[PDB]
This record gives sequence, C-alpha cells and structure tokens, in this order.
Amino acid sequence: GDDLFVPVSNFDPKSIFPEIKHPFEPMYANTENGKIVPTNSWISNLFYPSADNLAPTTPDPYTLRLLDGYGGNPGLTIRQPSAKVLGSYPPTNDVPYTDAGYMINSVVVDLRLTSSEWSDVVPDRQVTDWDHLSANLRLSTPQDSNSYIDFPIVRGMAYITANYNNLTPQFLSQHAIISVEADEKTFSGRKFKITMNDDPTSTFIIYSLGDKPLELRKQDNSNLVASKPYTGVIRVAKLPAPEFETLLDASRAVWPTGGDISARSDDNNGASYTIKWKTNSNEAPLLTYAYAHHLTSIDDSNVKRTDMTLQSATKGPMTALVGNEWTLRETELSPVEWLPLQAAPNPTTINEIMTEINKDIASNYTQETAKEDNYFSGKGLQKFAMLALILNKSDQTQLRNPELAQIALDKLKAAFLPYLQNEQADPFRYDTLYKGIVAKAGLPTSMGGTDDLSAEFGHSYYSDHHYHQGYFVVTAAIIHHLDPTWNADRLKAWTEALIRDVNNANDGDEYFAAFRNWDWFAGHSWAGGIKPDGALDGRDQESVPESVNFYWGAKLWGLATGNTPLTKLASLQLAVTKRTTYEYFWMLDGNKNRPENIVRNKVIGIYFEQKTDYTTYFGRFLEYIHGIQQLPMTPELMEYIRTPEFVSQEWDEKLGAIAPTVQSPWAGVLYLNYAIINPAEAYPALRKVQMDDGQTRSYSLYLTATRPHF
Ligand SMILES: OC[C@H]1O[C@@H](O[C@@H]2[C@@H](O)[C@H](O[C@@H]3[C@@H](O)[C@H](O[C@@H]4[C@@H](O)[C@H](O[C@@H]5[C@@H](O)[C@H](O)O[C@H](CO)[C@H]5O)O[C@H](CO)[C@H]4O)O[C@H](CO)[C@H]3O)O[C@H](CO)[C@H]2O)[C@H](O)[C@@H](O)[C@@H]1O
Ligand SMILES: OC[C@H]1O[C@@H](O[C@@H]2[C@@H](O)[C@H](O[C@@H]3[C@@H](O)[C@H](O[C@@H]4[C@@H](O)[C@H](O)O[C@H](CO)[C@H]4O)O[C@H](CO)[C@H]3O)O[C@H](CO)[C@H]2O)[C@H](O)[C@@H](O)[C@@H]1O
Ligand SMILES: OC[C@H]1O[C@@H](O[C@@H]2[C@@H](O)[C@H](O[C@@H]3[C@@H](O)[C@H](O)O[C@H](CO)[C@H]3O)O[C@H](CO)[C@H]2O)[C@H](O)[C@@H](O)[C@@H]1O
Repeated sequence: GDDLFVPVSNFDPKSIFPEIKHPFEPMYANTENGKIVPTNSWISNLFYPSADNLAPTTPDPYTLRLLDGYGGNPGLTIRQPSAKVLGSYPPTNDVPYTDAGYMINSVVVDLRLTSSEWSDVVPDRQVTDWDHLSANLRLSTPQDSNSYIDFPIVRGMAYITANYNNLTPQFLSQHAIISVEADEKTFSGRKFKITMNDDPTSTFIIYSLGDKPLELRKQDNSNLVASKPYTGVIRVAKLPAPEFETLLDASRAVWPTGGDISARSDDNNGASYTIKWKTNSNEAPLLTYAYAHHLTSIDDSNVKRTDMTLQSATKGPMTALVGNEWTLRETELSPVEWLPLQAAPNPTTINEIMTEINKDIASNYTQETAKEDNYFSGKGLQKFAMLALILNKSDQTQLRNPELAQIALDKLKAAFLPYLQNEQADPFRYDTLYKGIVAKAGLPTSMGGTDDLSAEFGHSYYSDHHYHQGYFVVTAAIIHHLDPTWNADRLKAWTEALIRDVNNANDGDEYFAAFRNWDWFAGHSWAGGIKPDGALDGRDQESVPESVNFYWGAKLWGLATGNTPLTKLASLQLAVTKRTTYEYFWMLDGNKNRPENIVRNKVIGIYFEQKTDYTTYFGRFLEYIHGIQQLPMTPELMEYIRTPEFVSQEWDEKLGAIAPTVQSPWAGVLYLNYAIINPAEAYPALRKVQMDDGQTRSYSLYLTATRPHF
C-alpha cells in the first residue's frame, strides 16, 4: 500500500521561530546517544527525580517505581494491581447522580529486585536507551559502574527482566512470602515459585537464566538473598492462575527489548499498523500482554490469544498474546472532511441561519481571537473559521452570499495573521533540547517568560500541544483550502511545524521528536508533559475532543495540500482514537474495563496512567465534566467520533436531567451535543441558550439543521 511514517516536511523551524534551549533538562538521560527525550510518553518519568522516588512507570500490567524507600534495600519495585480502591467526594447537587468519584491503585510493594551490595548505598541510575515502546534503565553501584543491573522495560511485558552484572540478587516484599518451591522439588535452582499472604494471593515465579543456578536464603519474612554475586539474566513473572505455569515456563528464555512500528494504508479505505517486537532471541515464543482495543482490532492470522489475563492500571484486563508481530487494522476510516455529511441544512432554517451568520460575522474578530492566551485564542479562530467555511462552500451548503463569504474569509485572515507571524500575546519558540515548539509564557524571566511553569496550561513544559495547536491547524487548513495562494509559503512552513511538533511520524525529520503526543500501544494521545516534582500518577488526558480536533486539523491539512500519507495517517489515528475512546473513556453500557458504578458515570473524567478522577481541572460541576467531552463540536466529532448510541445513553443517565437547568454557556455545549440525537428539540433551545466562547449560534443551528432526522 502506502507508507504513513514519512516526514511531513524537513523545513528548518529555526527560520520561523526564535531559538531556545529548554531550561528544565532531563536528569538521567544518556547524553552520548543522540536520541530525543520524550516529553509526553509513558517512559518520561524515568528521566527525572520525583518526590520520595514514588513517580511510577507503567508498561502494564506491571507498575514500576525506582528506588522508593520502604521494606529495605532500594531497587526496581513491582506493583501488579489485581484490585483497585474506589472513592467519592462529599455528594453534591452540582454532581447529581454520583457515588463513585475516582479509581486508584494502591502504592504497595508486591516485590522488588535489588541486591545486598545496596544495603548501605543508593544506586546510581541512567536510562541508557529507549524507543517508543521501551526504555533501558540501569542501576549501578556508585564508583563501581561495572556492578549494575539492566532493566529492559517494555510495553506489555509478561515478566520483569533484570540482567545482573557482578551483583548479588536480592528479592523483597511488603508482604510475607509464605512459601518457596524451588525447581518444583535455603533454596537452589533456576526456578522459584513464591506465594504472598496478600489478597488476592500473589504468586510469582523467579527464573535465573545465567550460567549458574541461584541459591537463595530467607534473610527475613520478605527477603530472599543470593549466596554470591550473579552475572546473567533473572526474570520474575506474576502467575496469574495455576493453569498458566507451563505457559510462563516455556517463554522464560525470551524477553522483549523494544519494538519497531510501521504503518500502511490499504487500497480498500483502511489502514493498519505493525508493531515488530524486538527480543533477545527467537528460541521460544514471545508472550506479550495486550489492551482491550488490541483484541478487537488485531489481525489474528499471526498471534495466539491465551486466557492468561492480568489487570492493567486503568484500562481493564490485559490478555497475553503469543507472537513476534502485531498488525492492528482499522478498516473503517472516517469519511468526514470539511462539512457535515449532509452538507445542506433543512431549508426552512436557511433564513434563520443567514440572519445569525450575519450577526456573528459582524463580531470583532480581534477582540474575540486575540485573547490572554493561545488556547482561548485558538478557540476563537476555529469558530469563525467554521463560518468562513460554510459561506465559501455554498455550492454544497446552499448558503449563498458572495459578499458575506468574502468578508467571512478576509476578517478571518486578518485575525489569523498575527499568529502566522508569531506576534500574538504568547508567541512560540523552537526548542532545541526536546526538539519541538514551546509557548514563551511559562519560561523563565531570563527568557521573556512569566517564570510560572503553569502558564498557558503547561504548554511551555509540553502539556496540551495537541489541544492548543489543533485549533491553529484547523484554522490554517481551512484558510489554505479556501485561498491556496494567500501567504502560501509562510503558511505551509508554520502550519507544518505545528503539526510536526505534535505528530512527526518519522525521525529522519530530525528537527522534531517523533509522535510527541501519541502513544501507539495505548492507542490514544497524552496531554500531560514535563512535571518538575514528578508525575505521581503518570500521563493524563482530559479532553478527547481536543485531541480529535488536532488529527482532524491534520487530516484537513492533508486534504488542503494533497498530502496523501498525511491524510491517511491522520485517519488511522482518528480510528484508533475512536476505538480507545469507547474502550476506556466514554463508557457504553457493556463496558468491562471499569466497575459498574464508574461506568454509570458515562465518562471517565480526567484520565491518568495510575488513576481516574470524575472531576475537571476547572470546577466540579456535572456540565463541565461532560461538557469538555463535547467541544469543539465539528463534523468530525458530530458525524464520526460521538455516536448516537453514546449520546443517548449519556443523556438518559445524567444529562437530560440537568441540561434545562444550566444557565452558563455550558447549555450551548450540551444542547449542541443533544442535537446529535434530537435536533428537533435541540434546535429551539440553541435559538436561545448561551454559546461557549468557541461555539457560534449560526454554526450551532446549521449543524443541528443538518442532522438528517430533524
Ligand atoms: O467555566 C468555568 C471556568 O472555565 C475556565 O475555562 C475552561 C478551561 O479551564 C478548560 O481548560 C482545559 C484544560 O484543563 C486542559 O489543560 C490541562 C491543564 O488544566 C492541566 O493543568 C493542571 C492545572 O489546571 C491544575 O490546576 O494544576 C495541575 C498541577 O500539575 C496542572 O496539571 O494540565 C493538563 C496537562 O497535564 C492540561 O491538559 O486542556 C485545555 C487547555 O489547555 C482545556 O481543554 O477548557 C474549558 C473549555 O474551553 C474552558 O471552558 C475559565 O478559564 C475559568 O475562569 C472559569 O471559572
Ligand atoms: O476556583 C478556585 C481555584 O480553583 C482552581 O481550579 C481547581 C483545580 O486546581 C483542581 O485541579 C485539580 C488538581 O489540583 C489536581 O492536580 C494534582 C496535583 O496537584 C498533584 O500534586 O498531583 C496529582 C497527580 O499525581 C494531580 O491529581 O488534580 C485534580 C484531578 O485529580 C484536578 O481536578 O480541580 C478543581 C475542581 O475541578 C478546580 O476547581 C484554579 O486552578 C484556581 O486558580 C482557582 O482560583
Ligand atoms: O477535583 C476534585 C479535587 O481534586 C483535588 O486533587 C486531588 C489530588 O490531590 C490527589 O493526588 C494524589 C495525592 O494527594 C497523593 O499524595 O498521591 C497520589 C498518587 O499516589 C495523588 O494522586 O488525587 C485526588 C484523587 O484523584 C484528587 O482529588 C484538588 O486538590 C481539589 O481542588 C479538587 O476539588
């Protein structure tokens, strides 16, 4: 087919944006290797110190922590959460139908690999290599660097692999080790089945795969200690049930070291992506835990499903797959482009629409798009961009008015130009340390910043780039599609740099980190960037529709430029996005990935690697929580991402009971969502309710009047 991991461009962003070097540097990165540190990846906590060494790294189904200081010697700590704690906030009328408010994973030390040589010392640490799907973490004795353990940490791994080099294995737990079967016969051999007194019972199997066998001694209720330094690989795996023991034994010799991802489009309107797992050897089968969405989209013709499951941190049960390669297919790409699928409104609404569209174009674009920050500014531009788009495709929308179409396009251009030109209130800088673009606002005073990292929503520390830049890309592509010659060079360069910051698919584009905001294993985007202090719960994502908005923009930029691989790339990602959204974030009845009483919530809230919280970053009101999952409403969100089956379920459980009471512009959001399933009733209400600062009344009514069952 057609290869999707290509560069978008190779243009030098130093030609558009002033240059900087990010002030906040990784701490533990191997300087000598010439790989870019990811700012929004599930590996990212590894590059940084954190409060009490508690920040987690979650390949899943294992949670890892490094050098946390509890039941003795410091090492690699394992938590494999069979169960989870639920919790609520004191009940409110602001949150009417809710008992379950959050799901967390207890920070407990199921087991920990370390050594005796580290009783009286803290190990040095370094991430020696990494890729999209793995990182290698070395722990060595201080000023004895030849005395180390290497931890190849890989997405989905079924065991933890420790390569001990001249260091004396020590295993410990918070729990009592209530028995030790060595070689299924002080304890000796190459296999060690240990059982904990925790609940559910944890069983691990330790395997030594070096030259010599291990000899271990119970030093305390939770310490097994080797008899002399070991050199060679140890592995430990959780035994999920008695019947998978042969399974873990057979695959003990083979461990993952990383992985290669490619992706192609398939002539019959589909695309796919392949993870080629990298391993130490092919001498036994590769066991790899998969997420739910993996199961529903993998090409079975090359894996074997097992029944061996373990819970992940926040995604539901994981199921182990046997096989070296995974090809994940998305066969139903979005057909959405610029307009809704039914492009022309119910005609008896056209007069109303035009009237409204004329009041809206009379708005002051500068004052509605030159806001305190980039985020709300971008909201403003995309909203008017929509108006310029429907007037200038009157061919399809049947909204003819040459003179207003021209105005709607000109006023947009004049609004958008200061951004094109990087003269907005919070301009960008090209960052040469992490290879992306950052807003100036949150940088130090000594670089023109406010010295406040939380400024512009964390964007200076790489939070929210898909959210913020999605707005500018949709606006850029809309402009470029309606006027391909207006500032064409500068427009391409700039727009493509923003795209590249978020979603560079190819690292021969060496100006930008690859897939800054996108995670090929989880099948979704991460919002949360660098957190100086530590990301105690890993990556977070709030808004799904601001992620969707970005890839929509990217697709639109593909259409606007005739860029096929880009257009398909963006489509594949919107498919995988759809699939993960329904698996983990917008819960249809029948969802196995969450407790019954979180599913009743209908939306996950703020999603993290180690928790879920039913709340927002900006107020605990029902309509905020659900509202953020409903803007920007665009043809992508409307036609393709938010299904009628989901809108209906969400309406009936929570929202139809509070929406007629809401007086803030949150009404406007809500009833535009409601139009998805009942535009007859939504329309009258959108005639009168308030608009979110990124919604217009004309577009709200036009969209509503295009629902084909109006
Ligand atoms: O209408 C009532 C109030 O509405 C506000 O406008 C809304 C606006 O808040 C909302 O923002 C969304 C962001 O949450 C999201 O950005 C995330 C960050 O918020 C979050 O940073 C948190 C920080 O908020 C918290 O207080 O401290 C944390 C400590 O680390 C910090 O992490 O981090 C996330 C990355 O990890 C980041 O994604 O994303 C978007 C903007 O960046 C928004 O979608 O958006 C709503 C929809 O437009 C707004 O309505 C008003 O400003 C208030 O004045 C009103 O009272
Ligand atoms: O309205 C008055 C003032 O309220 C502020 O808005 C709050 C908002 O700050 C709050 O956000 C919370 C976060 O505080 C919290 O972040 C956690 C970190 O602080 C902690 O150290 O790390 C963990 C992860 O390890 C983070 O959870 O996280 C929760 C989600 O778990 C966020 O909701 O939420 C409030 C209710 O929605 C909201 O009212 C605002 O920022 C002030 O300026 C404002 O004046
Ligand atoms: O939005 C509701 C409410 O949220 C509050 O945020 C808290 C966080 O403080 C908390 O973060 C945890 C730490 O307190 C703890 O020590 O470490 C763990 C990791 O092991 C952290 O997750 O998370 C809870 C539950 O999700 C949140 O309620 C805000 O302070 C408050 O303003 C807001 O109203």
